[PDB]
Amino acid sequence: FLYFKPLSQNCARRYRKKAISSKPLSVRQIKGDFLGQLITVRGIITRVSDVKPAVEVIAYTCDQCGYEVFQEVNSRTFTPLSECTSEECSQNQTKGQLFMSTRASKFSAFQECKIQELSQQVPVGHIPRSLNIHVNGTLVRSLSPGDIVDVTGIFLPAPYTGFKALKAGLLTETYLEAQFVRQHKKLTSDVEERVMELITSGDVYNRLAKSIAPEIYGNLDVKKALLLLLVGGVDKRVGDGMKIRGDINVCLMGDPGVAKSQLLKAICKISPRGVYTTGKGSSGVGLTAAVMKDPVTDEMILEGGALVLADNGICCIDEFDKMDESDRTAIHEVMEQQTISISKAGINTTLNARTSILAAANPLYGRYNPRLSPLDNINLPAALLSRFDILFLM
Amino acid sequence: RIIWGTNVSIQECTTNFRNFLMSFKYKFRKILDEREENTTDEELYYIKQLNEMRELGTSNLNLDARNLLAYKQTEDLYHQLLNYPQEVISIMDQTIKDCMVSLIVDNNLDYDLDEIETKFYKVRPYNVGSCKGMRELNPNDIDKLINLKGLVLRSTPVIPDMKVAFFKCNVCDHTMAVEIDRGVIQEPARCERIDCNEPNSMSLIHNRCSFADKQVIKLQETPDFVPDGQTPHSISLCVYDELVDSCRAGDRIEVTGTFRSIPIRANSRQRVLKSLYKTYVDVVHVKKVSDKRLDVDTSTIEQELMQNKVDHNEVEEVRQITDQDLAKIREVAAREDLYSLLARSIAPSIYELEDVKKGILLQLFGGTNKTFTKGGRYRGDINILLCGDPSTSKSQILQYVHKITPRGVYTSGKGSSAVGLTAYITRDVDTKQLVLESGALVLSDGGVCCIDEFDKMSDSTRSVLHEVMEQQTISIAKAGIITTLNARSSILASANPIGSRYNPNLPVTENIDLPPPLLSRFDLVYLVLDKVDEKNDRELAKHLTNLYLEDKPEHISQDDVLPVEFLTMYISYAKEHIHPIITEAAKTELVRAYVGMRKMGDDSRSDEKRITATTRQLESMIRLAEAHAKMKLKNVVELEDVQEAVRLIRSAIKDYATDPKTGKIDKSVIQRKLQEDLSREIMNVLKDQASDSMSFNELIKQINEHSQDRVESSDIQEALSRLQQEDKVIVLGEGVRRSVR
Ligand SMILES: Nc1ncnc2c1ncn2[C@@H]1O[C@H](COP(=O)(O)OP(=O)(O)OP(O)(O)=S)[C@@H](O)[C@H]1O
Ligand SMILES: Nc1ncnc2c1ncn2[C@@H]1O[C@H](COP(=O)(O)OP(=O)(O)OP(O)(O)=S)[C@@H](O)[C@H]1O
Repeated sequence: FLYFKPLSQNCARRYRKKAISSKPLSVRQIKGDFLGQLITVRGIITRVSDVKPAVEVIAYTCDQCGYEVFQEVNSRTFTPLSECTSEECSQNQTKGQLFMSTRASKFSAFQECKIQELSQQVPVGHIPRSLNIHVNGTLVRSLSPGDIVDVTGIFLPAPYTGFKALKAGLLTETYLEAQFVRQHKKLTSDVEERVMELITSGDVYNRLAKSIAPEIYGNLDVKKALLLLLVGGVDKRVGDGMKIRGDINVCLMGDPGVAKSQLLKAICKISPRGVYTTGKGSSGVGLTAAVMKDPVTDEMILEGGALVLADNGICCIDEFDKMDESDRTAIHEVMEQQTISISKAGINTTLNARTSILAAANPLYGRYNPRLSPLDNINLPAALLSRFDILFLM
Repeated sequence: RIIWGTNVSIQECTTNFRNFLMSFKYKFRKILDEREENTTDEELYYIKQLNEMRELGTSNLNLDARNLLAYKQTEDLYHQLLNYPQEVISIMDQTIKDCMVSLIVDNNLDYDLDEIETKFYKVRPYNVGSCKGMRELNPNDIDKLINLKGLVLRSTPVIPDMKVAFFKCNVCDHTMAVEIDRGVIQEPARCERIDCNEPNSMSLIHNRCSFADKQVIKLQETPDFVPDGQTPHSISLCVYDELVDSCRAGDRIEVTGTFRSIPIRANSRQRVLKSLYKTYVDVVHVKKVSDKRLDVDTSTIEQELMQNKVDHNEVEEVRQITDQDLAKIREVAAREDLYSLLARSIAPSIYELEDVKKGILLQLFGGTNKTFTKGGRYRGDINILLCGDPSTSKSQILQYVHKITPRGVYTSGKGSSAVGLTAYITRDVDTKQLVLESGALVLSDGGVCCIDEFDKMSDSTRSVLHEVMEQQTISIAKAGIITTLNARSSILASANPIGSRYNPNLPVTENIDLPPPLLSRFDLVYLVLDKVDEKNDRELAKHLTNLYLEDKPEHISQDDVLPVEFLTMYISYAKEHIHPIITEAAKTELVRAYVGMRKMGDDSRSDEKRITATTRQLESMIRLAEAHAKMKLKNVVELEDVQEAVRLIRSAIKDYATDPKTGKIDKSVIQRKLQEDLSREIMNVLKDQASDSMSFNELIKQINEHSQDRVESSDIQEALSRLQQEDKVIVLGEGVRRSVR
């Protein structure tokens, strides 16, 4: 099974052409004329079914008229063809019926999935949109749900009416025929040239430490810690043993005057994939995950737990004090990063979330209790602080 | 004759296969296996099975494909099997019937040469090479011989299937019967033998017509490799007339069968089909339960196959054994630091807290199934809570174990419900039957489980434990159905003491939250307390910084070789080749150990605050000592093998008498007096023992054995060292000990 890989921008650099083929565009950007164009789109995979064998050349043996007839696989709706056209039994008043034979025919893997937007490509308005993909040929099983990936192929609606009524119209479903895949996050380009510019510009550490939150002045140290968080980027998958989360879990403490919610807006706007929420904004099951045992294929659907959305991003959290400690279990689960296991309602499986958690809390007594020691103001049981790495009471 | 569809010619295959069925011997198998030799000097195995079946009329011949493989000039067939089952099975049955005929024309009387030949013969080739579960199943192997494992979810009730029609006796009054030999059923237009009604409406009597059993068995494979995100998959199965009902719900069967692929219809009115075929597995053989309960049977002849299966246990269950592997095993068993070594060899990345590792190891080998005809269900395995100061490796030890075992099911607490913990039943209204679903505990049937935040678990939950942990059954009784699904499984829970650390001013069984019933339920409780040592602290810090030194760090601890992979096969050999029998001497020291445990626990104010030693302490001691003896490949429990069991149970409790809150901030005055009186007595002996020289061991047997339990004898070492400083005696070579002039 042959496929095509889109050219890099190197050729468009030297020879500008219809470069739209290799330009990664969102699914929102799919214009009515773009239907049929080899298009590379990026996002998040979801609901990828399991491998299903689909026939390609349907065979038909008669067992009486011998002639192995071969028909071509039409749109998914097809017909087992009728009495043979073989001449062995023909030219008489007799005709032996044919029937298929799986060995005689030929099959190939087939899979479906859907893609959603990066959440920094959707306006502050409408809902993100999905998009079907039919993975074909040997490219099967090379995919997974939740990976940043540039997928490329053709964009076609196939003709088929649901109710099979009289009026057909065109219910324009779609699919990106998987012609190539680029799973990013396992550049020597202009971006790296500007990176060299940056490394040469000096003070880059304290440079970013200043340019972070470039609307507010003061409390430089906490911005330093936020820099350390957003960079993160360490880990120790020790191999043949215990993994070690190389992510950061920094927490705050203070009063409205600190404007920490502004700092959070800042950071998880600055972080790609970043997400914001509040302590009471999402219930326990709301924030972790909600699974539905899909009855159609009786499979597992994950409905966007705040955390799983937060994978490979920083989760901003406010009002973490009022988060209903019965719900503190999920977060507490998060210290043990990239593993959220759920065993309820007939489903007992895990879903990993590579996440770093940023929290914003309040002293229980309002502003502060001078008469009382720290960690009284901070009601958090030490089994939570110990999961945090840095605490910044202000 | 070459086949138009397989190009696998018959005559050569049948010819080689014939003398294959006559040249077969146990030894071929042994040479490939490399195991130590007799099998009554390797009698002809196939004629053995064939005679036995002919006398028993089973007409079903189980077969391990690896046997046929291990014989010269048959590997051709061995692969064509994997590649052309639909016809190699046919030629196999042909050869089977034909060799039956040759055998009976050689063997005077059996079935009069005809009753045998009339009835068909089917073959049961199993263990053709364990495929890689579901997610590997390639649309390239649509017609091959797959092996699958995993429990079953639901079994459709027995479904009949037409095989021979019986058409209505017309007014012509001569009913006509005919088979089908395909999905088509032809009714002759004309009536019966005489054309009394040439135009005729022949009908069919769908009660006297024969039938065939077709049972559909859904299947949920084991979570051996399911990475994340997706629930383990499912592959519907069909079974045909002999293996039917060999697999009730809940069982943990294994299957070897051919893959298939069939289209579906959408409107079902027009003949038009749909692409993207659906797939199932036409089973051929079913390894029964992969268990050893043997309470009662389930089905017909199939149990004879089970008996033919269970006897070959050794190689088939180890799935790998060589006396170079077995030699390595016995060699490791010989090593002295074993119990220490293997401990760290579970989680090498884990630091000095070894006793936790020890208890975990003993959980892996858990117990032996003592099956009584009266009583029964004595929870053959154990269960280990562990608690302690936050950030003390507990959760990571759990990860580590769950990765170690080949059946683990990780699971969190407070993100799970009673249904998640113990499968939930459903009266399916489709066929009005009992389906079971997603028992986290049932997935762990055999092998360990893990549970975190065990405290944070809800009180509505943490109640199914109260049943499963001590009976390994779950008795569900809701609106539709009452039943008891047995889930044998050794739970292994983490914990967190209330608040966020100890309160050594608080009683211990209050510092732990769990009620005393459920607590005593736990076979063994650990208290992993965090210390301010500053002596281990820098050692731990180095023990982390070193793993950070490399990029791909391995062997984080001291560089002593330990078999990260070998130990798993070691475990899966130990738990299945040795069954410790508790010798008499063990009984005494076990009884006294229990008595001492309980009398110590006795108090008037021990009622509300302490943990009381109860019969489950004895259950713990026995089920745990026999596991220790299973380790080291010991066939029978010694006496000096329950002592460390007692030590482990005392890991939690060592330091309080009437009130809890151990405290115990670790040379005492009473230790002074002990050394002093020992010095007195030993000086008196050695001055009464005129032969002034005697070994330390001889001296011990002279004194420390005259009466009740022996002493440390390294305190004796300090005593004699004092007598060297004071110079009242002289060791005078290790062999003896003399006094001073
Ligand atoms: N260094 C600063 N620079 C600019 N504005 C600041 C600074 N410190 C405080 N503010 C202002 O303080 C205001 C208060 O912001 P809020 O979001 O209400 O505080 P906060 O983040 O909610 O703190 P919490 O969450 O209640 S403890 C913001 O609107 C900022 O404009
Ligand atoms: N002695 C030790 N050996 C190895 N790792 C250790 C040790 N002490 C602490 N750690 C590390 O410290 C972290 C503690 O993780 P865990 O103790 O498993 O989590 P946890 O203790 O369950 O947290 P809680 O509060 O008890 S739920 C992990 O990164 C461990 O690897």
